[PDB]
Amino acid sequence: MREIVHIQAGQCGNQIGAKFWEVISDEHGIDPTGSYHGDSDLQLERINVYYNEATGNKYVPRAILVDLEPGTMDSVRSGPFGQIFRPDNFVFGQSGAGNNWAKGHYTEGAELVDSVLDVVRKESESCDCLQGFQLTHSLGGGTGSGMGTLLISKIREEYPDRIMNTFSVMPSPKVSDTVVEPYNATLSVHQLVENTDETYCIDNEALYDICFRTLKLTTPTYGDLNHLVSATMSGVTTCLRFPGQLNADLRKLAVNMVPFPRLHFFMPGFAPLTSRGSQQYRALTVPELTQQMFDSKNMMAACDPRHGRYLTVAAIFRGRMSMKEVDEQMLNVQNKNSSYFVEWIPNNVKTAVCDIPPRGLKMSATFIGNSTAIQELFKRISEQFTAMFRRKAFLHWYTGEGMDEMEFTEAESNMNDLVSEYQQYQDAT
Amino acid sequence: KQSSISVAVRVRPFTEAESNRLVKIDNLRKIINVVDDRMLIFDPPETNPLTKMQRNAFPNSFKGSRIREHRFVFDRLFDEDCTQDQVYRNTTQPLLDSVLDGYNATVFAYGATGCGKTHTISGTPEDPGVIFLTMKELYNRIEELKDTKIIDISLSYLEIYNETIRDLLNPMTQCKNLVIREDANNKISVSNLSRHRPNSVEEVMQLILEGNKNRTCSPTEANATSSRSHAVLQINVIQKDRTGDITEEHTFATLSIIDLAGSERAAATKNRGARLNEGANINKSLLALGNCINALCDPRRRNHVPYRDSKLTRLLKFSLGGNCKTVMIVCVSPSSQHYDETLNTLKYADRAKEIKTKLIRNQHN
Amino acid sequence: MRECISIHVGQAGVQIGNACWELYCLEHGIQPDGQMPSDKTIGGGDDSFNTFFSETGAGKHVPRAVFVDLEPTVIDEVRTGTYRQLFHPEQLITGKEDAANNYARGHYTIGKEIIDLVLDRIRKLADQCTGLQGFLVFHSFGGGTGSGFTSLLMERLSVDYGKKSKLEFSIYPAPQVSTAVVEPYNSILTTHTTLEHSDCAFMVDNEAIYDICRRNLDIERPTYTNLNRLISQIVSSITASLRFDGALNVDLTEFQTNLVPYPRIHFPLATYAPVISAEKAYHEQLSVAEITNACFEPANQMVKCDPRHGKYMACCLLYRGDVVPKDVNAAIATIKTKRSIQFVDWCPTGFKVGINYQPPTVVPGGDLAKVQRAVCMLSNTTAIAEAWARLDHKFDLMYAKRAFVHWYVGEGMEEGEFSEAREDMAALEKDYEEVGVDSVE
Ligand SMILES: CC(=O)O[C@H]1C(=O)[C@@]2(C)[C@H]([C@H](OC(=O)c3ccccc3)[C@]3(O)C[C@H](OC(=O)[C@H](O)[C@@H](NC(=O)c4ccccc4)c4ccccc4)C(C)=C1C3(C)C)[C@]1(OC(C)=O)CO[C@@H]1C[C@@H]2O
Ligand SMILES: Nc1nc2c(ncn2[C@@H]2O[C@H](COP(=O)(O)OP(=O)(O)OP(=O)(O)O)[C@@H](O)[C@H]2O)c(=O)[nH]1
Ligand SMILES: Nc1nc2c(ncn2[C@@H]2O[C@H](COP(=O)(O)OP(=O)(O)O)[C@@H](O)[C@H]2O)c(=O)[nH]1
Ligand SMILES: Nc1ncnc2c1ncn2[C@@H]1O[C@H](COP(=O)(O)OP(=O)(O)O)[C@@H](O)[C@H]1O
Ligand SMILES: [Mg+2]
Ligand SMILES: [Mg+2]
Repeated sequence: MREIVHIQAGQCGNQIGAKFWEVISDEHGIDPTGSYHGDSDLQLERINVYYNEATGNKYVPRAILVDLEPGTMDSVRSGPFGQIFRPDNFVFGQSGAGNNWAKGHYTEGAELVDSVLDVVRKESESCDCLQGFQLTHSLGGGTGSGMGTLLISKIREEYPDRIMNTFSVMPSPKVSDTVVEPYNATLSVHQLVENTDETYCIDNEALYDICFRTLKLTTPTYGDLNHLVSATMSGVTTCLRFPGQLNADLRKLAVNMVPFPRLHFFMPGFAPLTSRGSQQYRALTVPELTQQMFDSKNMMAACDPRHGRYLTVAAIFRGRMSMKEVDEQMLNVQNKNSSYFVEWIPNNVKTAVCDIPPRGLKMSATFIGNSTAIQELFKRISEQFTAMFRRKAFLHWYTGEGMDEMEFTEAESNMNDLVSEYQQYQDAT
Repeated sequence: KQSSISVAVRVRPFTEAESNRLVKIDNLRKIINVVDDRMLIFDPPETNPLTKMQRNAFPNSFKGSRIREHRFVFDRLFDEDCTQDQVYRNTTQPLLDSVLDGYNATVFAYGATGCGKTHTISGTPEDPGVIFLTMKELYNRIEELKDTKIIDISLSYLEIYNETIRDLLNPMTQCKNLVIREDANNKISVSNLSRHRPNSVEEVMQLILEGNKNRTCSPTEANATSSRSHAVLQINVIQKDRTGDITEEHTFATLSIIDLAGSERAAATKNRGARLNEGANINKSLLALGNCINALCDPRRRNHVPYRDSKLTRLLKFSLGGNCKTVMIVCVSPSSQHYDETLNTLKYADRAKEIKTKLIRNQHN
Repeated sequence: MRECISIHVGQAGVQIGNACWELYCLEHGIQPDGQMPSDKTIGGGDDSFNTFFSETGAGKHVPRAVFVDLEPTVIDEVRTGTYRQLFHPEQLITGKEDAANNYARGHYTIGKEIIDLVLDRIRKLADQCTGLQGFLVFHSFGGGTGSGFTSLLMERLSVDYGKKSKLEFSIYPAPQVSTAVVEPYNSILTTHTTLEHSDCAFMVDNEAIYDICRRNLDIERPTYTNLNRLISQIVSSITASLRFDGALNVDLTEFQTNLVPYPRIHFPLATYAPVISAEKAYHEQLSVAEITNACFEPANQMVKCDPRHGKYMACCLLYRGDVVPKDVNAAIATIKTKRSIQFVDWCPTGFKVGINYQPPTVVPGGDLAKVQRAVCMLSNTTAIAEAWARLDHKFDLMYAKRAFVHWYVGEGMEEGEFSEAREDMAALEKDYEEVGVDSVE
C-alpha cells in the first residue's frame, strides 16, 4: 500500500493544500467531519494513500501544516475542511521569515524544524510502505523557500530512497510580489536540484492567462489558481489510488521523464478546460483532450515549449477510453511536431490510463512536460540575481543572518550550469 | 603547452583458490596477455585447445564465443609479478618532481572491485603503496633542500560515501557542514577541512594511518576488506626562498592521490541490502565520471561537461579542467570469470587516453 | 494426467490471463465460482480436463496458474472481480512497490524477496502434477516486472526443472506505438538474459492487433480487452490438442522441435486467420483454403513485420473444427506454389499440420463470430531480424547519450552490462543473416 506524506509550507503552500484536500476529500467521499458518505466502493480501497483511520470510520489527512505566521493556520482551521486535519500537525511559529531566505533557513526555521520533523517521523513510520513525500510551497517568499528547502534536505538525509515531489510556484516574468525574489528563488533552486526527484514548476501569470483566456474568468482569485493546481496534483497520483488499464506511479513517471539526474523540472497542464457557456459546443473526446493538452497556451509555467525541445512528456488519462486512440494521438503529435522533440530519444511520450474520471467529468487528462524551454525561467532569475548581486543590493539582510557570499556564488554557478546543460541538450544531434 | 592524461595498467595476481583452479585446468584461463610494456591483448586467441580444435572444423557457421581478440595500447603495463616500487617509479615519481617544480599533479586509481587499487595506493604494512613511498621521498628531498629553500606541507584527507563528504582526519564533523562551494573563479574549496601541518615522516604516516582507520569498509564477498568510499588525499607543497629577497618566484603546488571504489557487476554478485545500496551509489559516481571523460574527449560536447552529477566529479574537476598532470592507474583481474567487467575497465581506459590539458607554472607574491 | 502451469507476469500478463481463464472456463463449462454444473446431467463425466484445472473433493475446479505483478492494483482487481472464487487465494503480490519500468528493479532489487515465494508456490503446484509437460509464461517486453522478474524466474526455473519446456507469450514493442521511453533498454536486457533459457517465444504486437481489429472486425476504438481476447484464442488453439480429441494431435514438446532450427532463433510469429465480425461472418464461406490463405497475408500478421522481406524457416498450422485433412493438404499445396512466399533451401519440408475436432467458443460479450472452423499459425521467419534491428538502433540512440542509464546503475547494475547485452543482440542479428543464406556445394 503506497502512501504519501503531504507537507505544506508558507501561505501559498497552505492555501494550495487546503484547496487540494477539499478536492481529494470530495473525490473519496469524505465529509468535513472526516466520515465517509460516498457511493462507489472504489473510494475506500485506496483511501490509505492520503488518509489514516482514527476511530469511528473517521479519516484524517496525512498532512503536515507548516508556517511561521500564525494567521494562515487560523485561516485553515476556520475553513470548511479545517476540522478534518489533526490538531497536532499544525506546527507554527510567531514571527515570519520576513521574506528572507536566510531567516527561514538558518535563524527562524532552524528553531521550528525539529517539531516538524518529529511530526514527519511520526506520520512516516506509521505506514506499511511509504512511497514518498510531496511538498507544496512557493519560491520568492521567506517561510516557504527556507523551511521547504530545509525540510527537503533533512528528509532526504533521513529518507534517501523515497520520492520527493515539489509543487512550487516560481517567480513570474512581468510582475513580482517581493523585492528580493531573485535571491530566494536562486537559493531555493540551488537546494532543490540537489535534493528532489521531480519539481512541478508553476507560474501565477500562466494561471491568470489560462483563467482569462480559456475559462473566461474576469476575477480569478487565488481560489481558482489553487483549483487548477489542485486538479493537477490529483491527476499526478491518480493511478496510485484507482484501477486502470495501464498504471503509472510516481517512480515510473520519474524514471521515464528524467533522462539525466539534474533535469527534473517539469511543466504541468490539465485538460479539459472550458468556459461555463462554451462546454455545450464541444464534444469531449480524446482527440480534443490531447489537442488542448499539448497547446502551448495551456501550460502552467509561463515558458513556451516552442522555444525549445521536449526531452520527455507524460500524459495521464482518466476515464473510459480506448487505448488505440491514445496511442495514435501520442504518435500523431510526435510526427506532426517532430521539430519540438529531441531525436536521440526515439519515443518521447509516456502514457498512463485510469478508469475512474473526476466526479463530474467523463474524461480528463494531465500533462507533465520536460523540455529545454524551462531554461528561460532560470536564465531570467540569474540575470535579475546578478543585477542585484553586482551592487550588493540587499545582501546585508542575508549576511546579517550568518550567510556567506560563497553560498550566493555557488547557487548562481549551479543555476548557470543547469542552464548550460539544458542548452546542450536542446542543440544536439 | 599541452599535456596528455597518462594511463598505466596493472594486472593483479591470481588468488590462491583461482591459482589452484587455473593451474589444474591448464595442466579457468588467463585472458590478459601482456606482450609489451605499452601493449596488451585481451582474450588472446589460441589459448584454449578445445576451442582451436572445434573452430578448425567449424568454418564460421555460428559464433558461440568471441571471434577476434582486442588489442590495447597504453603508456605502461604491469604484469602479475610487478612490485610496488616498479609501479611507484614509473607512475607518480615524475608527478612529485612536478609538484616540487611548481606544477599541480594527480594520480587516481580506477577498476573493478577486487583488482588491487587500495593495494596499489595504500598497500599493507609489509608492502607499502604509493602514498608511503611518495611521502618518504618527498621528506627525503626536503632534507636535501634544507638550508636552501623553506618547504611547507599541508595535508588534507577526505572520503565520499553515499554522496556525503567525511573528513578522515577529523571525525565527528557532520556531513551537513562539509559542502562544495564554487567561488567566482570556479575554485572547489571544500568547506571545513582539517588542513593538518605535518613536519616529519613519522607524523605524516601516523596521520595517514589514523585517516585510513576511519574509512568505511566491510566485506562484500568480492574481498573481505572492500572500500565503500572514494578516498581523496591532497598534499599542498609551498616553497619559499631563504634569501629574504622575496619576489614572484615563491611557488606552491598540489599533489592529489585518489582511491576510487570499484564497479560492482549485477549479473554476478551476492550483495543484498545496504551493501547493494553503497554499490549503487558507487556505480552512479563512476557513471558520472565516465560521462565527464566522454564529454572531455568529444569536441562536440565541449559546451557542457557534467561535473555536477556527483561530488566525485566535482572534486576531480580541477584535474581535467586545466593546470594539472594526470595519471590513471587502471587495475584489472586476468581471469575468464571476470571477462566482462575487465573489458569495460579497459574500454573506458582507452577513451581516457584522449584527454589533454594545459599546464601553467604557479607563481605567488 | 497431462498438464502445464501458466505463469502470468506483470499487468499485461495478468490481463491476458483474465481473458485466457475466462475462455477456458467457458470452453469447459466452469462457472466463475469453480463449480461444473454438467455433473448434474452426466455425473462423473469429463468435460473439465485436468490439463489446466485441479479437482478437489467438493467438485471445485482450481486453475493451475500463478499471478505476479509486483503491484497490488491488477491482482486486487481479480480478488474483488467475478472470478474471485475461482483462483486459489495465493495470487502473489510483492506490491509494496512496483518496478517502475526498470529492468534492474524487477530483477535485482525488488525482484528478490518475491522470487523464493513464487518458486515455492510453483513447486507446490507442480507437486500435484503427475506428468507436468511445461510452463506457459505470459509477460511483456518494456515493463519493469515483465522484463526483469520474468528473466529471473526463467533463470531459476531452468535450474529447478531442467529440461522442461518453457513457452513464452510476450508482447513485443511496436515499431511506432509505445507507452514508455525506456522500452528498448528493458527489451534488449530481457532478450540477452532470456535467450539461453526459453525454448520458444511466441510474439505479438499491439499495433498489429489494433490494425487487425480496425480492418477485419470493424472496431474503430478497441481496448486491451479485444487484444487479450484474440491472444486468448491463439493460446486456446495452441493448447487445444492437450484437452480435446483430434485427427492430428500436437504436444507441447512438438512446437520447439519443429519451429526452432537452431537454439538462438526461437522467435516465431503468431497469427489467427478467421478474425471476422458477425455481420461479415455472412457473405463468405470461410473454407479451409480461404482461412489458410488468410494466414499468410502480411496484413493479418500480429507482429508489425513483412514476411516478404525474409524467408520462412518453419510453419505450424493448427486447425480447429469442421476441417478435413484433404482440404488442408490442398491448401498447403496451393500455398507452396506462390512465388511471394519463399522458404530457406535448408528446409524443403516447411510445414507442420495439426487438426482438432473442437471448434472455438463465442465468448459472450466478445467480437468474434461463431465460425465453425478456424486456424492458428506459428511461423518462424527471418523477417523478425528487422524487428530486432530497429530496437538496437533505438538502443544506440539512447546509449550514446547515456540517457536514463543512471536509473539502472542506481539499482545495482553495472554500466558495461548494457554493452554486453547489445553485443549479444548484434550476434543474434548476424545469426539470422547467416541462417537465411542460400547454401552452396
Ligand atoms: C457541466 C458541469 O457539471 O459543470 C462543470 C464545468 O462546467 C467545467 C467548465 C469545470 C468547472 O470548473 C470551474 O469552473 C473552474 C474554475 C476555476 C478553476 C478551474 C475550474 C466546475 O466548477 C468544476 C467541476 O469539476 C469537478 O467536479 C471535478 O471533479 C473537479 N472537482 C473539483 O475541483 C472540486 C472543487 C471543489 C470541491 C470539490 C471538488 C476535479 C478535477 C480534477 C481532479 C479532481 C477533481 C465540474 C465538473 C463543473 C463545474 C462545477 C462548474 C472545469 O473544471 C475542471 C477543472 O474540471 C473548468 O473546465 C472544466 C470543464 C467543465 O466542463
Ligand atoms: N496486449 C496487451 N498489452 C498490454 C496489456 N496491458 C499492458 N500491456 C502492455 O504492456 C507493456 C508494458 O508493461 P506494463 O503495463 O508496464 O506491465 P509490467 O511488465 O508489469 O511493468 P510494471 O507495471 O512496471 O511492473 C505496454 O507496452 C502495454 O502496451 C494488455 O492488457 N494487453
Ligand atoms: N498560487 C498561489 N500563490 C500564492 C498564494 N498566496 C501567495 N502566493 C505566492 O507566494 C509568494 C509569496 O510568498 P509567501 O508564501 O506569501 O511568503 P511567506 O508567507 O513568508 O512564506 C508570491 O510570489 C505569491 O505569488 C495563493 O493563495 N496561491
Ligand atoms: N599486486 C598485488 N599483489 C599482491 N596482492 C594483491 C595485489 N593486488 C591485489 N592484491 C590483493 O587483493 C586483496 C584485495 O584487494 P583491494 O586492493 O582491497 O581491492 P580494491 O582494489 O577493490 O580495494 C588484498 O588483500 C591484496 O592482498
Ligand atoms: Mg578498496
Ligand atoms: Mg504494473
